[PDB]
Amino acid sequence: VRSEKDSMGAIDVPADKLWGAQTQRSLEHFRISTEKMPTSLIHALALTKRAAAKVNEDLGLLSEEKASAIRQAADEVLAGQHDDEFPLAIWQTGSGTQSNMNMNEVLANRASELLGGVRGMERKVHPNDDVNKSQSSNDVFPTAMHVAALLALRKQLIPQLKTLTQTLNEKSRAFADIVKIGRTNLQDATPLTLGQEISGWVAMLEHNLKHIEYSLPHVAELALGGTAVGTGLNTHPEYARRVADELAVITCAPFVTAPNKFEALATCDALVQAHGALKGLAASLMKIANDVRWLASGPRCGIGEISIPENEPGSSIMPGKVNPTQCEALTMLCCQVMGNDVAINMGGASGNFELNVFRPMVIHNFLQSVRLLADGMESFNKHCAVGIEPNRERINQLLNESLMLVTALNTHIGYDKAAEIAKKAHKEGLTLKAAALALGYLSEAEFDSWVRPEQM
Amino acid sequence: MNTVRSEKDSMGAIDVPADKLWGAQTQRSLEHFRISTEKMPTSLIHALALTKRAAAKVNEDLGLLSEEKASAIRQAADEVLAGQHDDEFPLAIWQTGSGTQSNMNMNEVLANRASELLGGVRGMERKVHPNDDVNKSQSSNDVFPTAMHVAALLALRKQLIPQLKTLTQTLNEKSRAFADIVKIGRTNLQDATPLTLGQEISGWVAMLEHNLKHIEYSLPHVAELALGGTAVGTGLNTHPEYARRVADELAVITCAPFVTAPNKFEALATCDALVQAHGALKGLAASLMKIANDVRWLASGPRCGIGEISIPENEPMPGKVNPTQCEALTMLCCQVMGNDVAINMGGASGNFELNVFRPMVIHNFLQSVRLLADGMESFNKHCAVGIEPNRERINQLLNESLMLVTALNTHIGYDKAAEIAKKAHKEGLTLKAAALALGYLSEAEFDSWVRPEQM
Amino acid sequence: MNTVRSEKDSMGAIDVPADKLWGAQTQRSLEHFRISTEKMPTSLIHALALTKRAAAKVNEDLGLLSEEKASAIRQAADEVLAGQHDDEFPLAIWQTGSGTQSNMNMNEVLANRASELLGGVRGMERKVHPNDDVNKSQSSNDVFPTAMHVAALLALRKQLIPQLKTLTQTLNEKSRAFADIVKIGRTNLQDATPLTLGQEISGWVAMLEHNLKHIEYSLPHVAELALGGTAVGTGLNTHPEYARRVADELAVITCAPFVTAPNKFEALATCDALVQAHGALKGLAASLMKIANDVRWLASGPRCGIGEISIPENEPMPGKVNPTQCEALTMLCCQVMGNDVAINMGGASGNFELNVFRPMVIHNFLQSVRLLADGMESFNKHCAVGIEPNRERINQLLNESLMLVTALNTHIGYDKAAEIAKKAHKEGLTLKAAALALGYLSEAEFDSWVRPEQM
Amino acid sequence: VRSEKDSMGAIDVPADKLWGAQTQRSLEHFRISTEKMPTSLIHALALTKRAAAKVNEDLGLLSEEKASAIRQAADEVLAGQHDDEFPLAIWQTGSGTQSNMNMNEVLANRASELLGGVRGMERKVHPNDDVNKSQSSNDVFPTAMHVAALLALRKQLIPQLKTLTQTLNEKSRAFADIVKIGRTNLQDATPLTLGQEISGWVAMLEHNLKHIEYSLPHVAELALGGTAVGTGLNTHPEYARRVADELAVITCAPFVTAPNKFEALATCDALVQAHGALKGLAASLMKIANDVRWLASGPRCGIGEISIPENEPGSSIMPGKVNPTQCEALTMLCCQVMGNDVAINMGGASGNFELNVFRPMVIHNFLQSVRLLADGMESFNKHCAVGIEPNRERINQLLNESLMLVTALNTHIGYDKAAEIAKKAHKEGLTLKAAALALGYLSEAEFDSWVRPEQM
Repeated sequence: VRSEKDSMGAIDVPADKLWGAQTQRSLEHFRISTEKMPTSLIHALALTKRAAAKVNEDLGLLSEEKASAIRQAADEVLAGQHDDEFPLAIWQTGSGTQSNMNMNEVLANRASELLGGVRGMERKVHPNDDVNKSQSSNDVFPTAMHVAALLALRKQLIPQLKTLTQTLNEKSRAFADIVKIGRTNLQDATPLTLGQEISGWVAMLEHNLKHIEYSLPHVAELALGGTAVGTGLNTHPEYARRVADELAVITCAPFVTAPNKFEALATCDALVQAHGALKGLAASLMKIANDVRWLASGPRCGIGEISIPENEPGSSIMPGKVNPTQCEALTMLCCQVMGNDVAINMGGASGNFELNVFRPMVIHNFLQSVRLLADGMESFNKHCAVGIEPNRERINQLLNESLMLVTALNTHIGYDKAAEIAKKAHKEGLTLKAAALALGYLSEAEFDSWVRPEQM
Repeated sequence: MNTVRSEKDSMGAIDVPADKLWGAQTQRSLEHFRISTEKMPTSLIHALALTKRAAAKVNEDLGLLSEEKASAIRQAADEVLAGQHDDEFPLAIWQTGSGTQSNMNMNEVLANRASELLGGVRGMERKVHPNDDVNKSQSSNDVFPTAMHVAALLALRKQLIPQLKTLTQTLNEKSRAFADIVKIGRTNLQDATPLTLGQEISGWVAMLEHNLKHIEYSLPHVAELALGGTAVGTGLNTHPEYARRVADELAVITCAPFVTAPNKFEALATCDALVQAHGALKGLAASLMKIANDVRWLASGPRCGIGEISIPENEPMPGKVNPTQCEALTMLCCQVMGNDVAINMGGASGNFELNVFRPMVIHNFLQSVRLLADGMESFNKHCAVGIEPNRERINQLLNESLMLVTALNTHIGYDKAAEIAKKAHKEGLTLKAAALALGYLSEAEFDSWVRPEQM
Repeated sequence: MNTVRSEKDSMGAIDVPADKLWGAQTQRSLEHFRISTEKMPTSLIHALALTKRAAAKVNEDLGLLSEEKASAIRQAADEVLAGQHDDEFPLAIWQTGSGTQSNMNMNEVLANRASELLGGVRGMERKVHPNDDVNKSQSSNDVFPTAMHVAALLALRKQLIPQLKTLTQTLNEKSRAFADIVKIGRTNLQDATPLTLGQEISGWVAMLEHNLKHIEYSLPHVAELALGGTAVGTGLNTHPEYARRVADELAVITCAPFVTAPNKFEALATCDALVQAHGALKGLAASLMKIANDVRWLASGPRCGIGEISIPENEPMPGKVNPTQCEALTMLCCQVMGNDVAINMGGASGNFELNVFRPMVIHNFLQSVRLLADGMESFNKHCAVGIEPNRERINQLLNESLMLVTALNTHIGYDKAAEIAKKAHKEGLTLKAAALALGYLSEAEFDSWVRPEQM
Repeated sequence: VRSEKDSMGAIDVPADKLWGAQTQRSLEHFRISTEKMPTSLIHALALTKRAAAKVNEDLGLLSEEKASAIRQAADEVLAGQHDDEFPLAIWQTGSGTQSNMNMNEVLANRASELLGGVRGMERKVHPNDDVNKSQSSNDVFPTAMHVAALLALRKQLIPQLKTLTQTLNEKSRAFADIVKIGRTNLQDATPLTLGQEISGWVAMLEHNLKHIEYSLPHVAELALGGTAVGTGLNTHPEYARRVADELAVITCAPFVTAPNKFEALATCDALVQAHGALKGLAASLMKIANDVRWLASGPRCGIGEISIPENEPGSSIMPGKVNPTQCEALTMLCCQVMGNDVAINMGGASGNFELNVFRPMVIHNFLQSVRLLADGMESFNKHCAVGIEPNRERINQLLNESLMLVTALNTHIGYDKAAEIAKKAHKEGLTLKAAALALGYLSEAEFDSWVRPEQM
């Protein structure tokens, strides 16, 4: 072990670790559950420190040697070299201070080594004085939250959403000619094509993309520069804009400094709103997944209008039972996003005065929902959606088995007469044609020429 | 009526419509909280009247109120209970969080009415006083919470439970009636091993029986009353026997096991009893959601769905029977789920000596009880009692499935059985047709060996 | 009225009170769905009337309905809009999930009323027919969803937004007015570095401005109407120009930018536009919750709380001013949160061509709009406009804190400043008293160096 | 790598791993997020397999050599020797089949080695035929869910709840004599003792324990024996009761076989109900945590009636700022439990016919809530509750600064006169005594003898 210290005294930290006294102290005070900061957030925090170092250097507040060393240490984190250096639980200080310090200590200790120094109290780079220069945990954590959120939405969620939409759009086009029985209130209704039904799914996904895009501008606003309470006390006048620009450059995302730092520090409003669009997407996906598994139900005693790829092995003596597992995984994660929204809403509604201190929990839920939806759509697309195929025989069997087509006969025979054969078919368990012919109201030839499902 | 009456309070005089029994404070509240359309539920109004009726009786017993004043207030409360003054409580749910305004609403109405009952008049020259007489030995802080529990316990005991038991009985009868009807099972929405319709329905019965016990376990906490704790729970300004006597009186007149809360601080500072009780209700909502969904899917058709059962057609596409009772029931189950979140939020928000999210909490709670009780009652009489099996459809499905292959194992071995199954599946044949095509058995043998009743 | 009228439908004859305008189907529904007390909101009833009014005009334009029949139906709808028939829609929210029963309720009322308007009579010998005339070119499946969006968009545009903008303006005025008042900051509920009251309030303003934009972004999806998609979205049984013309007509008469939905399948199969729009509302509820809480805590007292501001006392312990407007507002914010869950559940539950959780979804949505609009209106006029700072209290707090020590750093160095702070904290002294005790500076110097205005 | 296979063919699995073909297949098909099965569930599943092996042996369905080998492999899992052998995500098959197979493969491969055999297709113990004998994924997963839930509630949650209650009960007793100002609607109200206020917290915790205990009997019912659809097809008549008894013996918990297996398989009702009591506890804890942090707010511009231990270091120049971090961690996890309840409710309401397939998600949320509440109460107790101390001076200052005590004077002077001095004190900013004396209504001696706060 090694001995690191702070204003409360010294504490032993494992020698093979880059964190310091404050991280070790929190590690012993917040032993709650198993949830830790996700990688995306660790990376966003590293990026925030990297940008702060550059700007501080530009303003002459930090020496080139230290500034470059810090950025290099930050790049190592981004490169996956220090994943084991962030052991803190989500259930910590509500402001995220301890994760801010965790990063400050890891970066300082490593930066020291990079400068021919050593980790520990003999270090050349200081966590608070150097790595956290011109910052406050108060404005740093919210900044990291927005960076991680916007990048996750732009880099993961949106591309996956686009891909699944394209796949489903191809399917609607491919099945544009297949007429099937409609179902309203779960009952047989008027026909529509399989392609039309799928176009509904496509339109839902397209609308969702638009909604998600509308939430991005607010998430792009950064708190950095607000300092402790939003006033900006102890910062160079250009710091907030400069750091926002630097972040935009290195991430290639349109980040801007929050026009009102009081709103930025005192609330998690951008995320409460952005998540609203995410629970909206969860509801749409749930409906799509449900339609797929119900339409694929069977093989003999369900609907069975479509078939989906069998991805897991099944019993030799049970050929036919294909459980819609991708659909099951998708509906389960959709329920999760709904629950996650409630946790975020409660935390978001609970800020007091100058600062909202429910942040770690809010970001934990938000990033998980993005993760679930992005990976969920990817998995559903590759292992299910791309392989949806119609069971043409079943579809036609059902179509010709229903009484819904009697409508076409009305245009060629009085309402009551057409309804009459429908009553007999229904009562006798006969098909529309069998009933029609047996009732002697028409012949096979004229019936078949009158009942054209493809003409709606 | 356009004519007004000038009533007044600590803040001054204000006009009240002459034909109304409320006073100055109710008028002020009415004018300051014009938010939405939700008002106190009738059940809560009655619970408040009962609370005032009990407080009066005890105040009389303790020599705190005159016999005449006490009997007049008691009589006025009975009129409220008889439904003679439903038009006298115009306050919105979105008022003061302690429910103080509704407490005063009852105080003013009962005071003005009791005055007339004593040969007096309503208004500032009334013989009975809202605060001094009707609210004697009480506080809005401890009155509203008490009214909340009185309404909640009575609604659960008199409405919800009986309806739950009735539905359970109906389903139990159906379970026994269809005990011999074998149908195809469905897991993951896929065809599965057989079970009888009676066994499937018995699961619904067991769900409801389990729910009943959970609801019963929540009742004792709701039976605890805050009355007597006054402003902050210390019971400052009350007779030492008051809290106990008023609880006894309420118990006597309601025939419900009401008891004074052992810790008045917990009683005034939280809505914990209701947060927990509602947890049992959202559990019932989840169970009902599943039962209702099973029913509508099982009855889907008439030709392109499952169609194993038929349900009563209540409203006027020959066989298109929309499962409307199931639709009303599933919709209200979602409502109960949302109501739970609103209740949890309000329950988690108490500060120091008092939880001030009470009108909202009771609004949601009583709504969930109404929805579940009436929903079960409607679903039972308009759907459950008339559920009938479509035996022909059930048998058609059973015989067309590949799931009965299992019965052949002991007769021809697993390998041949699996071969028959694979062939039927690949060629779109029934098990019998595939079996006969292969020549592994005769039709007579298939008929004798494949007995779905021995699943 | 005890006297009945015999009305009939496909299912037969049923008695309807003679003094009512509804018909057989509304009576059946009324008797089958006696669940709770929630009925269709007035705003939804009016939206339905508007929808029927537009459908009639277009049917006339397309030569589908006679000029006389069309004008009579149009006139009947206007009466509904004028509030002349609020007693004619008794159906509960807990009915058929497609809203079919409320569609028929409007059809029957408009048919019976239009008949009288044509010199005819109500009942089975009416001149205007519910289905053939009033529901011409329509389906319950596409009518209810349309009425939902008409009500939702109008409520958001005419009620919610204006009230939001007004509150924002009031707070902005307060922000500018108190721009020079320095107060102690509070992070984690602990004393923190100073900021002005004006800056703190500007955060509330920015929150409301941001909320307005989010709400605006949700409007175009709500503006899409399902009318014309008929039973399953294919538009079977309608004129090819119908969907477009009816949307135009509604747009003309409402002055709202209504458009026909580009994909009718998405329109009939989901409530996605409302699930998303409500997401913006629950966001506003979270912001309002924080603003309301800040106000009540800042005004807590009068002696043992924060007491930095004073709020208007609206109802009648000398300085005990309960923050009732804040209490009503925080309670309704919890309601909006719960409503969101109910909406999400119903929205996620569509099956195939139709979402049948509609009455429940619109019930919750319109309630959240009413609550937020009226809540902001009430909070603004009865609280926000009269917020005043307690300058003496604010200054007392500032001077008693240890947070101003920072201003001494540039004059005496960090080490001495920290020493003064530690001493004051350990001994329960003010910074000045500790500074003077140590002799690090004179009172004149402290007074000149510690300028809170330069924070 | 090694080559394992199933009915879909062969697939390579890392040689140094004990899982098989089906686990490897799922690993590639369900790459969703980062959530995996928690240790408590893995252990419960191992325990379920251990019990099944014993009973199967007792009924002669399995040979002693294989049965003992399986139990030994199971014990190794319980001992923490194979944590890295369960890589499957929560977002998998809704029935939990893939986790059931993961355990079957790990146990079979290891059991083979224990019998002088080898892992892989050459194994002496077979995953399906031996380890899963007399079972079905359908009834095995629900059983594992209940075992993990009941044990977590009994072994972790309840003891922590009891401990925190005892600590707070000691505090109420200790501060039974300290009179303070009450607060209703956040406004100054009539006095009560600090001990009384704390007794309220104690009573809340005691009521919650009762509620949690009421939910245990239903959770104790096990699905094992129901088989695929609840009928029990393919099992010895005594199997269900025997396995339930065995489980009771090895865990020392009162497990019983579910009286109705259809209810047990088709729903997650016991957990929906049990979680109801947990969200109830979250609401109570939230209120307690909030009271503590508000009462400790300050040090100069808040309430400051109590002080709590400072666990993290602070600025040298800012002595006094003690952020209530344990309270912040506790309120954050409470919001989480509320959100978790919604996800569970949606999954619980979504069963279809014979089986509810939202199980992995339900158990994931349930176990997390237990974890959060148990660890949260432990942390709050040790690092905050045990160290709550009153700031007697502040408490008295506030008490004597309020106008609420004017009530005592009423009993010694007319309502209006007492109210009169209250008006002056309030208007002039004077204390009750200063106003009373200046108004000449009484003397210091008689005032002090009349205004006795300790007499309520």
